[PDB]
Amino acid sequence: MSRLEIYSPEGLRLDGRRWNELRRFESSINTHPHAADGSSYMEQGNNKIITLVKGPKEPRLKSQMDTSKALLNVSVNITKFSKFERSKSSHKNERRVLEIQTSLVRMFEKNVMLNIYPRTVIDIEIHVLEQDGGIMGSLINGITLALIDAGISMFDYISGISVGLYDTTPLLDTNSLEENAMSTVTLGVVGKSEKLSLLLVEDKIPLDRLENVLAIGIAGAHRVRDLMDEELRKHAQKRVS
Amino acid sequence: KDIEISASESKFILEALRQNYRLDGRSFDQFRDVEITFGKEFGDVSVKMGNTKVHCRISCQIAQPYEDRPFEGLFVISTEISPMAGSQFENGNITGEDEVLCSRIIEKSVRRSGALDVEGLCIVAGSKCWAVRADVHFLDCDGGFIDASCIAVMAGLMHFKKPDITVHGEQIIVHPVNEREPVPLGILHIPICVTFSFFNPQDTEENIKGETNSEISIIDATLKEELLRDGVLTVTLNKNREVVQVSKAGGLPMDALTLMKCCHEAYSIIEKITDQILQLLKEDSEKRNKYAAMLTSENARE
Amino acid sequence: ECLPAEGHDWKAPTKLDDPEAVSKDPLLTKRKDLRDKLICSIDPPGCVDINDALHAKKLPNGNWEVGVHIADVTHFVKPGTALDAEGAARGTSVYLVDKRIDMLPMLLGTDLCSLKPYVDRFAFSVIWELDDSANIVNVNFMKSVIRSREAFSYEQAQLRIDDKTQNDELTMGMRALLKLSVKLKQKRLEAGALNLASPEVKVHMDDPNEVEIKKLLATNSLVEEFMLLANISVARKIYDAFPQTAMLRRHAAPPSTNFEILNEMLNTRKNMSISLESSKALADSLDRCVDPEDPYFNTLVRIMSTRCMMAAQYFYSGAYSYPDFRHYGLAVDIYTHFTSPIRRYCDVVAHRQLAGAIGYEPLSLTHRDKNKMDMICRNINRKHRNAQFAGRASIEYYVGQVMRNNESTETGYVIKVFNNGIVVLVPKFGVEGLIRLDNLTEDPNSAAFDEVEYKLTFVPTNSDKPRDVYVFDKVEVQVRSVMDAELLLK
Amino acid sequence: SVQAEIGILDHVDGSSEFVSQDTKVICSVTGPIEPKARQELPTQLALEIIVRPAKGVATTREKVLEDKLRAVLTPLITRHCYPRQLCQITCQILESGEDEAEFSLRELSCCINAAFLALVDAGIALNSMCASIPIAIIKDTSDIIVDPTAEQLKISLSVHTLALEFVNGGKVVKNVLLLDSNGDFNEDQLFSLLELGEQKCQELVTNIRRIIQDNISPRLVV
RNA sequence: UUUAAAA
Repeated sequence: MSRLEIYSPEGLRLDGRRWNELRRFESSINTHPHAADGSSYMEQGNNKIITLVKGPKEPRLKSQMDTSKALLNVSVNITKFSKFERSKSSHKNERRVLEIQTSLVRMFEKNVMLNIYPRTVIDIEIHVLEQDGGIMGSLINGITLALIDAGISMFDYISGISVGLYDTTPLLDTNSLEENAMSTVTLGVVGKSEKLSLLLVEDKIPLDRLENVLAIGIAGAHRVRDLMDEELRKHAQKRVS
Repeated sequence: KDIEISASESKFILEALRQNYRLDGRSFDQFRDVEITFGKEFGDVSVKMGNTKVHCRISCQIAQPYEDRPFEGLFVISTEISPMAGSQFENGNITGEDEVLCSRIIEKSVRRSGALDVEGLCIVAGSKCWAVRADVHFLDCDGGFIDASCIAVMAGLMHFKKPDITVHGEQIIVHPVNEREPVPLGILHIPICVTFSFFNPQDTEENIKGETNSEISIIDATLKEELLRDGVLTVTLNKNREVVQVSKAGGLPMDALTLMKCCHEAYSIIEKITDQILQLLKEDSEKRNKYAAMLTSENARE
Repeated sequence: ECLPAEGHDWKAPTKLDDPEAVSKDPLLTKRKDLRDKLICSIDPPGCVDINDALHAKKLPNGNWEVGVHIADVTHFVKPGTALDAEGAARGTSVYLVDKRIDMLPMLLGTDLCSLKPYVDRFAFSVIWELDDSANIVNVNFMKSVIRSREAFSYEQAQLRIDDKTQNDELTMGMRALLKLSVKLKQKRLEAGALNLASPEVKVHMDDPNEVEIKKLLATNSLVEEFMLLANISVARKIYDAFPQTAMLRRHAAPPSTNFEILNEMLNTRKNMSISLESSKALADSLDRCVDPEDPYFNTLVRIMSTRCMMAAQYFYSGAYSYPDFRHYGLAVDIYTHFTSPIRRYCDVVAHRQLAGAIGYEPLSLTHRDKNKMDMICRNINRKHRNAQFAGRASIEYYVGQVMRNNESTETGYVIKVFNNGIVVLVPKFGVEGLIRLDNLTEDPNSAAFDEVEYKLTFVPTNSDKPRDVYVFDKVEVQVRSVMDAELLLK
Repeated sequence: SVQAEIGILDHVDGSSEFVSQDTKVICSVTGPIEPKARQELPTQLALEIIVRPAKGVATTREKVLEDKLRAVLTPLITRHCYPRQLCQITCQILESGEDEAEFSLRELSCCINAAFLALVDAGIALNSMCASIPIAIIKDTSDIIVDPTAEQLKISLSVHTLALEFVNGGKVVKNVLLLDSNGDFNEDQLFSLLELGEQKCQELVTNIRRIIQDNISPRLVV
């Protein structure tokens, strides 16, 4: 937009929220019962992510097959119309995207019980229809809710939260305008614990401030877990009855 | 086409770690001694820490700036691993997860974190700028790939000198290297990478919902310690107490207290490696400028 | 590689007729052995670049043997070498306050070329033969070897001349150089020369300490007159042998436009006028523009009239006629620079041309080309103004550091008035200061500016009586540290 | 005078580093090892030659550099005694020592020597020995000079990279392995440099033999 | 587009 106030002395951010408030969280389960065994339409703020889980099934070729566990594939596709300005580049084979795809596989191959499904492959297909800051964390929450829909055994929830540091004030769930004005940290908390399966810091942060940012980060991630959990309670109860 | 590890060797190294023993004889928090070998031309740096040997080559050229940032210069880097450092690296596989994660970590440490003065690399806004390229050559692999490569690039940029340019309104004349002395690049901070390897003597189940943290963390693992590694962490700090970048994805889910402890342990390491590069660059400058005391023009009076 | 291989161990040959010395320097035979002359040096304290060296010896016919000796820089800086081109682009040494950009490496400007005492040094000597009235009888130029007996400073040479128990041949030679300088200066003032003042002030370090005004001594005019006489004598000689490409310096006459606004301020507020019919009339008029109450006011007119003076210029004789060689400030038909080759590059070219006139070494073709000489003169002229503006800014910076780090009250004179600002010149610090109207009064809306009387009426801060401030007013200024370094008015 | 070190890498069968003037090339040899499907040869040994420049990626300039180096090492190795096997020979040029865009003769001369040295340390069957030198002619005197510097190439009319093969104590020349030339020359100057290049490579293998003996002998029975 | 002198 223009030159906005990031965090006014009145504690209000550019979009109206406060320092410890999250964007609206509206998740959806089983949105593609005809295209994949797992489905999750993640709508965290303006972000709109479609996550599909095709598997566990036989691999298309017997070349790559682990006879003691499963193969976890993640396909993150950022559409050209993800932002306001239509992307001119290719995005698919981008080096920044391959880092995200790999970071997601490592994150879940330790949490997903690949041993229960030997000699199989689990394909995860992601399509980002719109992004607005904190896209990494929303990618996390989408995969979690999409595997559960597919009936894949997991040890716990994996929550994705994004935290920014503006001067001396942490900010939960940073949007695009906030990421372009401060440092950003995306966390990957496991359940109600403090175990971090992901820790990405891509901008300079003072060491004396990182610990407090992590504490407020994992605290908001637990809040993200409950919103996903309450979505599964409502989906399971209305489905049985 | 991959390294075969015997069950006997795998069990021995894990139990040795449970007794505070490493095959090479270091400690759990001892970084390998780093050695910097400067080549002939500027930007030719060879880094040797342990048996891992890496070589970096710095270059630059005139290129068009980005349309969204016309006041900044470009920074290119590509780390293609050849079978020279080991026959397990298939040549031509530029999309390898190790090569991908290495470039993205150094690119965040140098370019995104503001180590290289990109604004000083601007000649004319939105038309002409410097595109500094960092070619990293992996010579001998023994763990600590992104640790040594980050030391090589940072030692290379501080040792490299760009050609001099005089702006006459809209024209740009690149002065030959023999005509004018090249100008060194501007470096704001010195990002130094320190990796952490994690092991669990238990299992995955006792680690997800287990309060008792029995993890074993070692600083700068070797190749054999890396192949038996469970979780991996990479932090990057500078002497200004600032966290340049952090990359931890997968492996053992660790807690916040141990990750904060890794940074404070890594700061004492990067603080010493920083002063070594500043000292070894000072000694290499006096090697080339032996009679530099007589050629000084700006001299004090009385 | 262009420097001598001996480095700091370079020594002048004790025997100029030595067969081994003349094998490395065949031009040594064309060099005089003036090492028997009692030569001394008088330079400011803390000097490193010793360019000049004077001596005096009474001749048996009632005259004096006065001779200045200049550092033979051209024996080391040869044309066409990388050492020459590196000094030609610098033009002159820039003298700041803490640092000092040198035109030549310190091997030459400090040790080998500098006329250091007690050591044999190469020099380009100019020997005269003055009478009791300081009249030149015959002049001779030659490259020689000298050994400086001493190296006094201005404050040290003054004590040795004023002392009466030190009566030796070297001290008595300094006595003659004092009585001959005042006779050379008197005949110049009668010929139309100018005597302008300048706030020459310096500071001390440990880190700015304090601002101290520099004092003049009788020995300052001693060296000054013989440096002028040397430059004049060498000017006529290099022009007599190279009238097409002689390195000279001129000074055009100040137009009536420059002294227009200055005379209007002196006539409408002080009823004084500076004569412009001749250079002598300008000097004689400044001596009468003195205020009875303020003795410094006479020097203030000399400072403000210095800005009205035209800028001197380096040039080659092949671009002008002889009546255009006039130097307005010195009132001499021709002039050049020769007595400072370590500092200015103009003296480097003058030394090469003077050596060719005597027959020491043939002048290089780079100093016989009008095109090459023209481009050299435009560079050493641009490098001359840059050096002066840099020296004034370095003094202004370190003085400005004393303003914020040392709060005090000093007296200053105004030199210009505006509708919303007053410029004040302080003799204690030797720098000008602007006092804006917002930082001078509380209500700037109730002010009036009279352009015919050069006054600005306002209501001072913490005062209900409006004050009328004119030009050339002796006021007391203050300094504050109001920052979120500011001068006010008392 | 050139410098050379053998056995510098720990994860390859054979390593070497050839330094001449300003050009520095590190080579790595690993074999015999299991080849791939498209690489295995039914009767003889397969070669995987890969050279890399100091700056930038491996463009088509280094592709012809691999094909010429391949023709030098292929007849030098007894390939028939390693059936269905592979040997990786990677050459990494640390410093070019010339102009990469205008010249490429000094790097070929150092890659040949560095590869032969690494083939000796790895213990591969070699029928003979090898030596390569760069040769150019200054347009001023029009005479033949070996190992010309970087400034001597820009004034050269034609460049040459002669690779020879020596037997019987590094004296008898069995065959001329490679003689790559580009520029302006005639038949009179061809044998004028070929005769001069044969005696400059003879003292090279004599210098190579001394180097590869000061390092292999201490590792054996000593 | 600040004279002269030693720096």
